[PDB]
Amino acid sequence: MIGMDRRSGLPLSGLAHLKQSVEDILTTPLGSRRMRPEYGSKLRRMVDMPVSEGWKSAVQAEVARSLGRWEPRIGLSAVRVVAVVDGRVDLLLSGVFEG
Amino acid sequence: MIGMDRRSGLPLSGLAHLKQSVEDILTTPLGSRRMRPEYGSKLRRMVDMPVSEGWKSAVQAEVARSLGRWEPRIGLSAVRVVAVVDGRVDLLLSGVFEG
Amino acid sequence: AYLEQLQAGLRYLGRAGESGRKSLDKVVAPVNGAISEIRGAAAELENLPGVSPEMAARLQRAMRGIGQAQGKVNRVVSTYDRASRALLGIDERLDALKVQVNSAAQAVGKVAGDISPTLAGVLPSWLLAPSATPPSEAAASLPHLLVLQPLTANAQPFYFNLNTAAFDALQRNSAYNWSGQVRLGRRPALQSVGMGEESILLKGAVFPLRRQVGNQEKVVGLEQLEALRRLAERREPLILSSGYGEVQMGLWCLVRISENQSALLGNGAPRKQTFDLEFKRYGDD
Amino acid sequence: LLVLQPLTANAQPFYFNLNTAAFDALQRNSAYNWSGQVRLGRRPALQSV
Amino acid sequence: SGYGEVQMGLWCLVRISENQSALLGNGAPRKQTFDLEFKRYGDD
Amino acid sequence: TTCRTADGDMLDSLCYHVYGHLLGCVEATLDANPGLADEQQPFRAGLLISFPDMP
Amino acid sequence: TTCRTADGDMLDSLCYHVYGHLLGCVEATLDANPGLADEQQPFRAGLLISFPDMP
Repeated sequence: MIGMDRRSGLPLSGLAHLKQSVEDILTTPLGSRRMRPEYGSKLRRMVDMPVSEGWKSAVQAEVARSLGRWEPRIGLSAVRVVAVVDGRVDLLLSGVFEG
Repeated sequence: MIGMDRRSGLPLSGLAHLKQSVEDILTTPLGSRRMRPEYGSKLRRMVDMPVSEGWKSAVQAEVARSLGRWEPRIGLSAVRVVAVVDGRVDLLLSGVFEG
Repeated sequence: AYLEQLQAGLRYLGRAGESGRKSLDKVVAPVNGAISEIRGAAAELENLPGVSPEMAARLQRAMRGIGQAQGKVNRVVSTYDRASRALLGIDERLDALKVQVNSAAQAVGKVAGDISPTLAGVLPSWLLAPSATPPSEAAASLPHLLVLQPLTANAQPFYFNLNTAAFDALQRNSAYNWSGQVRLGRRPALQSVGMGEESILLKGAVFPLRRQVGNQEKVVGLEQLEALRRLAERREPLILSSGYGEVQMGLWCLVRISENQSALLGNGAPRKQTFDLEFKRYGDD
Repeated sequence: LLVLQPLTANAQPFYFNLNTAAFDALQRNSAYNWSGQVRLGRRPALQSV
Repeated sequence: SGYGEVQMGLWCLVRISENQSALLGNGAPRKQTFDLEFKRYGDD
Repeated sequence: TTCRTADGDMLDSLCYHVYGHLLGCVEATLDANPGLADEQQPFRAGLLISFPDMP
Repeated sequence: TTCRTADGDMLDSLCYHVYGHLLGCVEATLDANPGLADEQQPFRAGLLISFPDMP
């Protein structure tokens, strides 16, 4: 499938379109889209919550829901905390490719 | 639903009508209404009985019946004795709102 | 002369719709005594400057009553046969009540208009709006064992951990639909005619007096298995979200809940709730 | 412990306690009617009926 | 009930089966192990 | 079923919270509302929508 | 099935205690009773109602 890039307008198809397809899921909140209320992630609700070991398993369980809806060509493997600086947690979104 | 108040005749709708809907259930005895014999509560039969721990569970089981008939927009939570003065027991009728 | 006219006009229609129970002939004379007599006010009220703040609420008290008088006549008349009504000939007469009283109601509305339909049931944009913030279960200090979450995508998910349900067994039946066709002289041929039912069964036990982890001044509740019931009467599939192998399990509709709550308290409160949930894989595209 | 009470609303209710019956077990089965329709080349469709 | 939700629905009674044993002389038991069985009456 | 907005409440979100779906549910709201579509779609804080039944 | 009242027994209560329901059960009692409805509805202590069968 051939789509266009979000910035700079260039049509990119293979796997750069795959990565921006995921980051339109993860950063859109629910109900922000027009006439598509069941689109996006609850990750903005997980913004600025304390990083516990139940916060990690609630992000894995919510990325898997939101990518399971509107990204069928990605099989999610794991989400892991790899570093912590002040506020900035960072997550290695790893997943196999299907489709 | 918009009804009128019992005293002063004023039409009150949202939640003041909800509270007077409950107190028409609790203070009417059974058979006192005209052509509606299965309306009201047996709480007048519970008037001037000794406050045991089985009297409490018989009031919870009878408020839940009488509100279950003619008040579907109220889910009853609990009925608790909170004070005792001479004769005057007083009951915190707590319940969630539905409908 | 409308102060004499309409109040006498409703008096005829009180005889019209009530002296017509088991007869027909007693209806026509008060109806003839009204149509040519409500016209005596529909022509009188053609030119009034809005004479009083009173004296026209009286017209509203009357035209509501004459509006009730059409409903009494036209229902008592409608209980009869049409052939018995056609021989009387008041099918072409009761429509003149729809002409004269409507011309009288338009005449009252020109002199004294109606009150505006005031609004008392105006709510804010909250009472039908879900709290999109995640609950205290999702922020707990326990890794979630399994997660139920529906298709509406804004409803509150159910989190399996030691605070809520905490199953320790996981049956996963998965058939494969191979149909046998018996051939006479040889082995029966097997054909793959589908996929068959794949099911997941969650055993376990909820003890609703063990306090939540770290002694959070809060116990495991009695509500905390009925939340599985409320989430199951949505008639809606659920995404299972584990955390070990594949994380994106499919759509799994919930089929059966059966608790065995025993060791009761005085008010019926158990202190064990051994349940077994039972799912089937919703076959989406 | 539990109270039985009928629809006539004047009949005498039954009270579960240690004086009358006093159950100590409570099975609560609750099915949900999902009907399977077998499709030929794929998983069977489930409908909430 | 008196613990979680108090307003349970309409529940019709379907089966009573007692097992009365350890009898007295006139047939009177001194244990009666029963099992009641309800089904939820589906009102509006 | 008249509802009052805030300064950021929006139409397709509101009638999704009220009805539960959006197939035939926005233009039925815009039908029985005088001058609603003329107002800017990020709504102001004090405009009233009467949501009709059967969208 | 003739019954005798007290000074506070009332008609719709009595034929609910006798019959078990009130759909078509009060006016059938008032039909086969001469001068019952003329008497005041909070009854006196000594008036007799013959409740008919099949209300």
